[PDB]
Amino acid sequence: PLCLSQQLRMKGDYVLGGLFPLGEAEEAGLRSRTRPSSPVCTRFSSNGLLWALAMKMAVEEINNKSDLLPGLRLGYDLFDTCSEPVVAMKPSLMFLAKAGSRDIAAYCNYTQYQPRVLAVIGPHSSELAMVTGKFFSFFLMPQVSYGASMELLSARETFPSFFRTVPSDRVQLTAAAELLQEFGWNWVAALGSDDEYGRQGLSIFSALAAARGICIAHEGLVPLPRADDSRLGKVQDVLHQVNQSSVQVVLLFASVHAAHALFNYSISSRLSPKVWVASEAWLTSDLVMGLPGMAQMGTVLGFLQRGAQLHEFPQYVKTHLALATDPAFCSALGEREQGLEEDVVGQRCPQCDCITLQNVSAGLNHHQTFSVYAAVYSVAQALHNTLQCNASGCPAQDPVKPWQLLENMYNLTFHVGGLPLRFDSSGNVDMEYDLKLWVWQGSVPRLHDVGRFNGSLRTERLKIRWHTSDNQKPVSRCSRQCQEGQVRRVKGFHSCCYDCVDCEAGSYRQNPDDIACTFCGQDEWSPERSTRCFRRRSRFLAWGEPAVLLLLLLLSLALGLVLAALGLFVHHRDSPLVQASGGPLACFGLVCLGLVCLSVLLFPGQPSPARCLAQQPLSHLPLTGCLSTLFLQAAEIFVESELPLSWADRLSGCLRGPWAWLVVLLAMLVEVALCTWYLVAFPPEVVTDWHMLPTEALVHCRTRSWVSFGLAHATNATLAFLCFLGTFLVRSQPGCYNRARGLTFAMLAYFITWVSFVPLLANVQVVLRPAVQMGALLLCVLGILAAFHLPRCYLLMRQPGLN
Amino acid sequence: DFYLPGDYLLGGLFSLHANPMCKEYEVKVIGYNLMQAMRFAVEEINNDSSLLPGVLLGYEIVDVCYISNNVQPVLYFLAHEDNLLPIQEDYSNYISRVVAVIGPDNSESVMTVANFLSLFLLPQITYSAISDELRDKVRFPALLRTTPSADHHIEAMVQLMLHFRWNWIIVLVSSDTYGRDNGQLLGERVARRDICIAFQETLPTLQPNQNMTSEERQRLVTIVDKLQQSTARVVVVFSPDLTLYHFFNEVLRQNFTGAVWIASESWAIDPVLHNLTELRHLGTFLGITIQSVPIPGFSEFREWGTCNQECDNCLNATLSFNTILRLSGERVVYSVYSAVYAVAHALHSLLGCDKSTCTKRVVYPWQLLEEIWKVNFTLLDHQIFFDPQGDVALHLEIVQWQWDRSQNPFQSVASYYPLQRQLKNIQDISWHTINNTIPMSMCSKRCQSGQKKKPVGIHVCCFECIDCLPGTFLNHTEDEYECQACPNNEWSYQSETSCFKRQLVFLEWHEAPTIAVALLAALGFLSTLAILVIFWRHFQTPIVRSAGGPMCFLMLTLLLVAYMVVPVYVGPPKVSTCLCRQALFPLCFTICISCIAVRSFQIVCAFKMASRFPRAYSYWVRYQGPYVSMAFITVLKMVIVVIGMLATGLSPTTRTDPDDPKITIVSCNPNYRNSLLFNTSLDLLLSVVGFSFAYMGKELPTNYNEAKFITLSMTFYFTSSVSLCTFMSAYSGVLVTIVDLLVTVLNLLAISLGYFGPKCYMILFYPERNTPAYFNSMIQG
Repeated sequence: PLCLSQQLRMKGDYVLGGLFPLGEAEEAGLRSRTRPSSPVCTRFSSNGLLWALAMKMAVEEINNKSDLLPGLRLGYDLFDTCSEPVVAMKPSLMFLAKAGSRDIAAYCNYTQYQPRVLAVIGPHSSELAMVTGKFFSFFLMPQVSYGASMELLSARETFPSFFRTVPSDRVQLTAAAELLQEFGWNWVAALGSDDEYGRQGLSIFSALAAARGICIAHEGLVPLPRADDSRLGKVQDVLHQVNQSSVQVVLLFASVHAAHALFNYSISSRLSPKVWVASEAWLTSDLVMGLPGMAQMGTVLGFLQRGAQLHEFPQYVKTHLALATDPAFCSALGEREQGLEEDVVGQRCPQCDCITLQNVSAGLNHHQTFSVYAAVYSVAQALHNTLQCNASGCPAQDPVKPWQLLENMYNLTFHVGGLPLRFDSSGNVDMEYDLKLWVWQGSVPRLHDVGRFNGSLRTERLKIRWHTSDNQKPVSRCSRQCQEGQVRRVKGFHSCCYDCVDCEAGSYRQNPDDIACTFCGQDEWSPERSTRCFRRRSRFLAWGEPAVLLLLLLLSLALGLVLAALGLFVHHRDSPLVQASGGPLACFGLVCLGLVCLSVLLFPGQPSPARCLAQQPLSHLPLTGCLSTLFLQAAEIFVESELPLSWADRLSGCLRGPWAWLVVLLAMLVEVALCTWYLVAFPPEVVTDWHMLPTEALVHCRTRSWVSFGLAHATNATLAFLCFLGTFLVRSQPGCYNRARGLTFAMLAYFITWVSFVPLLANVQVVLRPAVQMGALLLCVLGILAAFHLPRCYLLMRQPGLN
Repeated sequence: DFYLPGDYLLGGLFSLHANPMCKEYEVKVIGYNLMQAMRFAVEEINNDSSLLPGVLLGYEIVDVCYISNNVQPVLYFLAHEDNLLPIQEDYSNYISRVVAVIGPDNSESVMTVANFLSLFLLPQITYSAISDELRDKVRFPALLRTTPSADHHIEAMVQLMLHFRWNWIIVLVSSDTYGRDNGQLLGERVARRDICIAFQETLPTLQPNQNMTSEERQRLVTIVDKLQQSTARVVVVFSPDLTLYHFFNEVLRQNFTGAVWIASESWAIDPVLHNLTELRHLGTFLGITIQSVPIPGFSEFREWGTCNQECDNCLNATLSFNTILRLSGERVVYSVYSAVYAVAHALHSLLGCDKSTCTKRVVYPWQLLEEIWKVNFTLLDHQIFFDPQGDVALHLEIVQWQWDRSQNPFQSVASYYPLQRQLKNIQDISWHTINNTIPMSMCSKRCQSGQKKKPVGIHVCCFECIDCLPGTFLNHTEDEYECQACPNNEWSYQSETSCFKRQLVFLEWHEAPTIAVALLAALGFLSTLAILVIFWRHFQTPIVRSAGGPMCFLMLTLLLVAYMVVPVYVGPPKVSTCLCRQALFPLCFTICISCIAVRSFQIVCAFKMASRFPRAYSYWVRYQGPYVSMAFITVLKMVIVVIGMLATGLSPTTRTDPDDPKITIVSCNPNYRNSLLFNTSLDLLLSVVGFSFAYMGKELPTNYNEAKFITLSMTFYFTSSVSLCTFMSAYSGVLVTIVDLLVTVLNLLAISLGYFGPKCYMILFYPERNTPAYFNSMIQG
């Protein structure tokens, strides 16, 4: 049976203390507490015994060493913690009982107290760290922990005797926050283990987010794998938030198990890859390195502790185990340690000690051993200084009390394996870190250095692959101090940062603070990103519109030609040809052209609803009268063309006099009648639309139905068509220009114009709709003269000349 | 005031001061109040004879000093009278000087003491600690508790929040473990209960003795300005009152009027904060405390006048705040009093006393733990029994903070039953609203009917309201989150979460325009029938025959079809009537126009063009060149019809009428406009070519007069086609089909009563033109 428990104590002169997990308490006693007895920890652990052997190596080194603690040897009180305060507190109470006794007094003062150990090599588990440190603080016994990292343990008002190595979670969290700051990663969602480790780290990182500037997005926790299994569901929700927050960087301060569950689910759910700012609890553990498919989950990168490994340790461990096999040395040390506390140590059984060298020869190069080793040297040096010892001996006047160390352990400088470590006021040494990546090449994530951390980061982004494409660094930024114009929706778990949205067209912002693009009335005009509503300008059928000006010029031309023709008609009254072209009925027609000018001229300018009512009907009126004159002429010509003889004579007699003017005035009456009718049915009115175009308010003569106007025009148009049928059939006069053909060009062109501009009018835009309408009448009336009266003038100013 | 001898003592750990010597710390009235509560409990237990005849109980209190003096108390406990505590593996044989300790109030100090006590398995009833860790028993076997956990407090808080409909909250939690733990608990409680935190941010600690350090000053300025910027006006705060004093001072200086501050136990009820009496201007303050039947005779006990075991001026502060304590009616005193009574009942059952005489058996601590884990007894009409996780069913209670000094500084609003996990009996609660209403606190106003809600920000509470467009209706019935389309005839408009209906419109027989055109077509068909009857009646004449002879009837015969088709235009535009109107009506129209066109073609040719190509036209007439030509025209139209069918959809389209959705034009074809243009452009071309040829041959024959009829027909059809074009270009939404029927009749009459009718007109008016000799002379000339 391997000789271990016998070696788990030594006499020395100023005995140290150890609180290590040389075992693992079975998961029954912890739940079954009905009798006051600590659970046994038969189950063996490897790293715990490695740490105990490291403490032993350090103590043997200092004892063997001459210049450090000359003449004074240090012992042990190796006691198990079993990673459980219930079973780890009895050894702690033992450490502070009395010199060579088993009773711990409760005197108000601790100055007169003389405990058994001089210091404690604090536990690993940080729950144990807190419980045992609370116990030790009052008695002021220097407790140096080798694995504790929770930041509260540095609170030197309730833990004044904690002197842990392995810097706290604070330092790695500051490194992570600094990395985010220098990589421009304001918008970060930080997760955490449900256990106290994760929550503590998350609180520290919230403080660091406030300080450095990065704005937290989602501050949740990832439940540990538990029998409830609702944990898994909860994870999804937490994971879902990471998807929803749109974050390419996530801080995972989870323990190894929590991160394992998180990443297993992330693979199983096909979660979008993102940067995973890791922690020392999972950044290298194989339980998260083995998961299939993990390589496709963004870049895992995190800060890992840097510190010389305790070399020449494997040889010592192998030699010590082998010598523990040797009966002679075991019996010798048993005889040396007789009747003393060599048995009360943990795992004191035979079998509890009977193991195989392979039972522990796995994590032989474990980074924690150094910490344990360092711890001993610390107290060694501390003791070496509190006795005021020097090279080659020292007076050692009186047994130094632990509070003497407490006084003379802060700001201590000790060299461990050539590393000059030094505690600070908070009691935690400051060791540097290195940014380990998780670069994948063959599904075996290799971790490599990017930059170091001496309290200030020294990264170099070039090395990180950054997954994605073209090794582009994932940008996860938050709109902070953004353009004032946009509306600002506050987001983030804290009020930090906000989303800025460009306002829409037609909606303005009352004040910068408000969080809505207010919508104002159509009277104003608001473009994109305008916190104000801008008044428009009126748009109408102004007299000054270029098209309106052209139409006015055309109306002036029409008036001129009408006046010329009617002057020729007032003069050439006796000439039979002028009369045969229509007589004073054609005088009515020419003045009707002038009057249709006087009628159509109401469109341009500022339109009034009354103008819309009274304009178009009186517009059709004079043109209707003149075209009725045209119809008289055409029907008379048609009747002449026909050959009934008696009917032709009767119609000529009837139509020469009374019927001509009677029909003219009847056409006038019909025009005004249908005008009143449509005005009752669909009277157009002036209306304003502000949404038709953004920057202007379109005030124009809206029409209830252009069909009504079409029919009002179609009255005279149908008269035109009737005369067109009457006149078109006429064959050219033998050896003379035909009279019917003048009327034929006239009405045929009139249709070609109005039948044509009704669709052109419909197609064109609303405000120019009256504009081209102007032209219609102009062109329309022009047509008549360009195809009815032009030959009449031609003759009149050439009739005397020809003969 | 700190000790009493006895047989079985009861250790106590009351926190007397806050913020070895510990009377230098700020005195806490509540500490001495709770001390006196436990003193009253033990005194009443000893006075009684039923509870424990004889077997005198004993007590002893050692100040814990909040967090400072925790270890020394317990170590003095569980130690022999000489103050030596041996270390043993098995403690079942240890006689601890105190059977069970009470007092640890702060959760952290409670854990600190409970670790050692679990070592010795000493019963420990914590009278006010709240953290949910103590619920766990693997960590703390002996940590019984007589105040509900923090989870119950948070559930009461969230149920109050729901009852007043505040889904938009803010959380402020101090930096200490208490604040972070309570904040996480509230976050997990509300993430599931429809309530979304506006933002949870940490509140830095500010001790009353602290000099309000700068960094903290601007940090708190940030806190308060973020608070008032936001829209959530229910601010739940988890922090010790010590920091709340400074926080409330600074925020009050900051003009943050509208706010409903929810308080946690830690400071839900406390004389220090109540005495400020200047918070009426910050709104309403709510908190949660624990309610129980008042101790019948404890105030009279109150008014009566180891390291740091004693206190200096606790009684002076208690006398100063006695008015508040009596009016406020301290209730944690019931917690500790019931804890002492539960320990007494456990000691009573364990001793197995027969209600008259007790056997003073030497009692071990763990034995009392086992016996106390199941006590089940009445106490002032409140049942005391511990659940398997170490907690009692003690009614919580919502406390409204009433400033008025009249009476009852703390007001009971809502009562929360833990066994039922429900908060009810919410009495009337006055607020800071000017109308005594329920203050609003919501992220976004609920969208009115007809608009979808699309989320804004990470939180699922609030959204932008958007009136989902016409044809889409807010599907609040199934999914209120996203609006859904409303297909088929159902049609919605802006807003209007309920759709409307679309009515398909086709050509009927009732519309006045429809009736008028139908009468017009009936008159035309009667005229056609009369023309046919006269033509058949006078086939002997060369006017009837030269129009086509028997073949002329065919035109008329085919003409009949169009009139028969005229109503076929009316009726549903289903596949059947559609195919009819698309296949045969064009057949008639085309043959009718083209036969007359060919008639004119050959008349003018025999007049003018035939002389140009005599041999060619003769060989053409050999097989009836004219009949050949319009036969080819019939063939070409058949080609057009089949091609249009191949490249065009027979089935109708219910195209929405732009005037209004309720009317939807059932057009017989998806693009019957351009399809009709493609079908009728050939008709227009043939008609215009025939008119041009007639105009070339305008020398109309005396008895044939072909021009005087054909030219009329062709010109008037050309004008009609242009009129149809103009009407389309205007595109009068409704009535397109009826006007199209008008036009179909229009060109039908064009041909019929523009060519054939005059033949009968001249036949009946005068028969001389029908004279064969005159006809032959006219042909020659």
